[PDB]
Amino acid sequence: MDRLDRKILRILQEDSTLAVADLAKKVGLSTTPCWRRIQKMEEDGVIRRRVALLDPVKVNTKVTVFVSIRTASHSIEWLKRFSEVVSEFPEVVEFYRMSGDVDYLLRVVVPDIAAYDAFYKRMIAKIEIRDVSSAFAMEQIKYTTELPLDYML
Amino acid sequence: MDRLDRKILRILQEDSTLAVADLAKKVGLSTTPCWRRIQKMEEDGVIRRRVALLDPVKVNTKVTVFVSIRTASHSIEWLKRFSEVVSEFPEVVEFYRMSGDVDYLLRVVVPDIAAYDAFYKRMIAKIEIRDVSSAFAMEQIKYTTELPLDYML
Amino acid sequence: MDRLDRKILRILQEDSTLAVADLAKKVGLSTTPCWRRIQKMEEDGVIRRRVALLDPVKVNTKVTVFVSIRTASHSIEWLKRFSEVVSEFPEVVEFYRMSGDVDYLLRVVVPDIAAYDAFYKRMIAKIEIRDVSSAFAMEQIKYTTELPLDYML
Amino acid sequence: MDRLDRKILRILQEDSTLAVADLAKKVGLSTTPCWRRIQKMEEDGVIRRRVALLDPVKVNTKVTVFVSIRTASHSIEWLKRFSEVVSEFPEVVEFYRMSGDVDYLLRVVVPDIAAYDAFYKRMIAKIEIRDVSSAFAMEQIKYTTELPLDYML
Amino acid sequence: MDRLDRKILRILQEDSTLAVADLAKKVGLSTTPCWRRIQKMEEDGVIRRRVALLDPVKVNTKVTVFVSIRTASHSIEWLKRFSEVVSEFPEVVEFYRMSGDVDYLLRVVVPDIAAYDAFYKRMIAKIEIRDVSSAFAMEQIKYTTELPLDYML
Amino acid sequence: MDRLDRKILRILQEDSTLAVADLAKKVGLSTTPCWRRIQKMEEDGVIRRRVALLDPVKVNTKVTVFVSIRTASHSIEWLKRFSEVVSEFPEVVEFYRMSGDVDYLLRVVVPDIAAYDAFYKRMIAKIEIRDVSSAFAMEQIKYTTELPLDYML
Amino acid sequence: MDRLDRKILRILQEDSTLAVADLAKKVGLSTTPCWRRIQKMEEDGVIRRRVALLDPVKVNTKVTVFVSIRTASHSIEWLKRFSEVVSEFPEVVEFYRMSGDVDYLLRVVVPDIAAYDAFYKRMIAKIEIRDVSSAFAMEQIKYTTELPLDYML
Amino acid sequence: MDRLDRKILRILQEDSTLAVADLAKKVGLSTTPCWRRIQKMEEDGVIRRRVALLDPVKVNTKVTVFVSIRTASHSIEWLKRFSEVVSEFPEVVEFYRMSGDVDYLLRVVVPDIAAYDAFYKRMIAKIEIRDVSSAFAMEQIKYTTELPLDYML
Ligand SMILES: [Ca+2]
Ligand SMILES: [Ca+2]
Ligand SMILES: [Ca+2]
Ligand SMILES: [Ca+2]
Ligand SMILES: [Ca+2]
Ligand SMILES: [Ca+2]
Ligand SMILES: [Ca+2]
Ligand SMILES: [Ca+2]
Ligand SMILES: [Cl-]
Ligand SMILES: [Cl-]
Ligand SMILES: [Cl-]
Ligand SMILES: [Cl-]
Ligand SMILES: [Cl-]
Ligand SMILES: [Cl-]
Ligand SMILES: [Cl-]
Ligand SMILES: [Cl-]
Ligand SMILES: [Cl-]
Ligand SMILES: [Cl-]
Ligand SMILES: [Cl-]
Ligand SMILES: [Cl-]
Ligand SMILES: [Cl-]
Ligand SMILES: [Cl-]
Ligand SMILES: [Cl-]
Ligand SMILES: [Cl-]
Ligand SMILES: [Cl-]
Ligand SMILES: [Cl-]
Ligand SMILES: [Cl-]
Ligand SMILES: [Cl-]
Ligand SMILES: [Cl-]
Ligand SMILES: [Cl-]
Ligand SMILES: [Cl-]
Ligand SMILES: [Cl-]
Ligand SMILES: [Cl-]
Ligand SMILES: [Cl-]
Ligand SMILES: [Cl-]
Ligand SMILES: [Cl-]
Ligand SMILES: [Cl-]
Ligand SMILES: [Cl-]
Ligand SMILES: [Cl-]
Ligand SMILES: [Cl-]
Repeated sequence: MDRLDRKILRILQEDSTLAVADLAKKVGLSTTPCWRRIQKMEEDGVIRRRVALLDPVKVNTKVTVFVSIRTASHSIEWLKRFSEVVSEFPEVVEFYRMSGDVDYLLRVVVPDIAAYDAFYKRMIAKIEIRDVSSAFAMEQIKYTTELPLDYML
Repeated sequence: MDRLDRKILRILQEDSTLAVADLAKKVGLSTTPCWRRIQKMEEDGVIRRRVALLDPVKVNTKVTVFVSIRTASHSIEWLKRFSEVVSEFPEVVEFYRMSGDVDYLLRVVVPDIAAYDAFYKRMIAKIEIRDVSSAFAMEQIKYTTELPLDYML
Repeated sequence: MDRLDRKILRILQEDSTLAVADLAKKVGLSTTPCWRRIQKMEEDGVIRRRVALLDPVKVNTKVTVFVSIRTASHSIEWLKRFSEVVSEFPEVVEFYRMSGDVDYLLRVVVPDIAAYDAFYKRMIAKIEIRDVSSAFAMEQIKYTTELPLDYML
Repeated sequence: MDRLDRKILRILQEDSTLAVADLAKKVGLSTTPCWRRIQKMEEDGVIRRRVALLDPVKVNTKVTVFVSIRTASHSIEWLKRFSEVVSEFPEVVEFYRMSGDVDYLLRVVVPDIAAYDAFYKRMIAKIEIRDVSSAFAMEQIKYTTELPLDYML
Repeated sequence: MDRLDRKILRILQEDSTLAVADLAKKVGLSTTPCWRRIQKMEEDGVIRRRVALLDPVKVNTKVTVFVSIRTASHSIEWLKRFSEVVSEFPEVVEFYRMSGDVDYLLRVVVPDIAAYDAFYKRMIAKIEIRDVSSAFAMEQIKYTTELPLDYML
Repeated sequence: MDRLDRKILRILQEDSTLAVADLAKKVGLSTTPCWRRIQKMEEDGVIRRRVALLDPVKVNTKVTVFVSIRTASHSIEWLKRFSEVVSEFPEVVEFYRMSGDVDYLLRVVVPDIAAYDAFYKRMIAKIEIRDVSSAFAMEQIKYTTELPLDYML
Repeated sequence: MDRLDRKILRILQEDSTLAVADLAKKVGLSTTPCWRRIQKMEEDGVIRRRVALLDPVKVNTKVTVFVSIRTASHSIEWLKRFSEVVSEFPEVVEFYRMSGDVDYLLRVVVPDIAAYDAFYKRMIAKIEIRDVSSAFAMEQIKYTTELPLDYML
Repeated sequence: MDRLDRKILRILQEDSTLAVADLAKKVGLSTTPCWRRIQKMEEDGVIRRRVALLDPVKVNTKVTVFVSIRTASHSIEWLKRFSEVVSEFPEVVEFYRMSGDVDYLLRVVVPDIAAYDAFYKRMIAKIEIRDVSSAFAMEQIKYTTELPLDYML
């Protein structure tokens, strides 16, 4: 909405644990107006939720695999059911319908190659797909849930 | 650590706003032991942080671009500086060193093609790269920050 | 036909608004012979039509997408109907049957990625196609309707 | 601007030869208001120009080649000069800076393969380019200079 | 067979018009032994035939197209009939069953792109093929019917 | 030139061994006019030469390899010298400057993979080339030196 | 198991012909404890077998071909039978289910291209496969059956 | 050499542990002639060595990676040193100079993705390579050191 909302969101995306009175002080605001701004943004759905982010090394999901899918020609309903069943897998953490050479791109997290192999077998039992090409990440250099706020309007 | 820690984490990854006494009740625990478990997991870094997640449509970052990079042969220090300068861009929300045909995979968020074009010009002024191939997402079907907890050990 | 016809066409391809008497003077001709040359070229179909060209930024069609299609094996009649239904789309501004890896190449104009996504859904409801690979233009550096006239014979 | 402007433009893109009084009647308007609308659209640059379109078979430019270019890493000024020198070629009728695997896409028109070969030699004397991949069209199924007007706003 | 046979063949592959007595002198042989060597090589089929070679520019077949074919899975009999019907086309001057990404490679000669287009339509009416990718030669730098004779044994 | 010349050429491309009097009878001509037609076609270079064609299995050159080359950017003189040195190799029986993904296509004949390996080492000592991709033929289904004569004009 | 087991295995992987008393001396052990360690490793299956390794040049299997296979979508049982029938071929010396663009990778040994061609025909009679791409090795630079022992644990 | 040598080798490739007297009985031979045949084959190098084969799961090298390398143009000596330094790595168990799109193919064994990542860093410190594309095996379906003996001659 305005520049003060942006200052609030910039901190909230980094850390939602601050007492609302300490966030207020960090953004140059009294407590009530700060709280009221946050409430409006929650109601409007700008802030969609607040979550704990876990360490993938510590919950044993340290490998990222990017799975590239090509589909055959299919009805709007088949695509709706294909994307519902891929979405149910807890290991599929991101799922995109792409343009370009590939139809869908998934990001999958698992502890190791063998865990990936067994995930893939469960996936492929439930769907049918012309071509799957999996690519394993060697390192996660950056992963953030912070959006760029320079474009807000 | 144990199965009760998993029940706690499963809720925390979905919603970190609950009062600790209400989370306790949802996991079958008294309040203090629940709190003490959460504290241990924070100290140990299993829980790395708690954050607000924003709606990309509402902060004007609705387009996702997957940028595939190939590099020339370079020193361990060049790769260290290349990955530091790509990491600074607020639009680069995910950044992986890959195995396979592509050296690096970025996920970039922007409002539109023109915003992507201008991001790309800023990136390429700061780095040098044999080949960049960008692919635009048509739809984000799933995006979650919840890790699968079935592998915890 | 001859070199004076070429001088006439070179101007007409740039600007068809000139009074025929001013075009005559610009090509070194009296008015009637100039007019008579233009008439012959219209009758013969060398000049096929005269049109207004609009600014794509101002009519909200600023994104160009090049859509690469591969088809299955099909009858001469299926190809005739496939190309008739793709041709009806007002967004398909150019459409070629190609040689090489790709069977067909389309140029599509739309305001944005979302408009492209919805165009693609309408297209794909009406046709069936093994593989579509879309590539978005970052910039239109040159677009002219002027043909090279150095080869005329 | 409004729906009557759209009706005017829809005809103008098809045929700019009509007397303004006959266009008026076709769009449900008196002559002066029709003329005044057209003038505004010219002044504003919505209508950028009016041109004769020629028959490529009759001016001996019947072959279309789509030329895909990849460049090395280069300064913003090199790209500015590269695109100025490619733009000067009368055979390069369309020229795009692309996203995806290819850096630039050209559409080139010539009478035959040999004319293409000689064009290519002239181009490559003047520029330096990692990779050029040319693809010849077998047929031009549709070519229009009419933009879709459904998106106007 | 021996080194004198090789000297004979080296000339015969270049020019079969010489009187047998002049070939004899050029290879250091009397006429009868030279003739008798040539006869043996014809009978044994080392020399398979003698032919006129024509100038492709002068018989209006100046364009070479290399056609890469991929087939579906098929019976040994389907492949036998597919290769018999492709072989009948007078424009298919060379035809290979390949290893690697492509199943078959053809060399086709025609006067121009349009002649190629019409050849392709006739071919594809008679066969069914997953993928055809045609590539046009810009120049024939070397074409010889002379085999290397350094390996003879 | 005319249809009788075509009848003559159709036989000559198959077999140049016939006495001119027997060819005459096969084409419906007296001997002298037949001879005179053949002479004209030789003088004009329509018939470029007459050669013995040998059996590749019998001269120990039974393997065909198609070698795909990509070059860097180079002067018109470098390309002239590159193509002169590749042309000298007796194993390079066909050599084309291509359009498309590949810059040059060679057809190479050798007895076996090891002979190919040693040819490749000699070639690469003498030239420098970004990318060579070799593909081995499994079978030569058709190889003819007969051009299609349906296009003659 | 421990570092002395590693010293034993490092020699055994190189040469299993030594009398157990000479191996003992080479690893710093008395004979019985050395023997007892070897027995334990056989019983546990760390040592799976001892074999003669033959020279491929001397048994006429000097060509290596890497065969890349893509399959259609198939049941867990079809994949089980496909992999059983490919496994029976004595020429298929290594066989992997891959991730990435290719579904399976085989290493095949034969004397020559023709032997490969005939192997391929036998394979393809028994299985059905969307795409096979074969690549021939020019040289075997290293081939060892020794595993790296630095990771043992 | 002969069919009895083949019977001996067929067993030796499977199991070299048999007492020579028991192998003799299995091949239909008295002991001395069997021994003498084996000695000849060792002296001639048909049998190159006898080795223990270990279980990759039990020595913690359970992941196979196929590493595809492309090199720049280089001297015969650079290629000699490149292949010597890649050969020294104990994890590179197979190493081939290839024909086709890829210059070299390696088979690498490691316990996991992280071990592969660290191997790759050591390799790339010691060599310079245009392009490396790694592909991870999901399963080793067959791995044998037995050559096909049907081609022996
Ligand atoms: Ca796959
Ligand atoms: Ca690009
Ligand atoms: Ca697509
Ligand atoms: Ca090219
Ligand atoms: Ca095609
Ligand atoms: Ca190569
Ligand atoms: Ca193949
Ligand atoms: Ca790589
Ligand atoms: Cl949400
Ligand atoms: Cl919330
Ligand atoms: Cl697409
Ligand atoms: Cl929170
Ligand atoms: Cl963190
Ligand atoms: Cl926290
Ligand atoms: Cl890699
Ligand atoms: Cl957009
Ligand atoms: Cl006009
Ligand atoms: Cl028209
Ligand atoms: Cl007109
Ligand atoms: Cl084609
Ligand atoms: Cl303009
Ligand atoms: Cl105008
Ligand atoms: Cl890009
Ligand atoms: Cl042409
Ligand atoms: Cl023959
Ligand atoms: Cl003959
Ligand atoms: Cl193959
Ligand atoms: Cl002759
Ligand atoms: Cl000649
Ligand atoms: Cl001649
Ligand atoms: Cl090209
Ligand atoms: Cl071979
Ligand atoms: Cl075993
Ligand atoms: Cl054993
Ligand atoms: Cl995969
Ligand atoms: Cl042994
Ligand atoms: Cl050895
Ligand atoms: Cl031995
Ligand atoms: Cl190669
Ligand atoms: Cl792993």
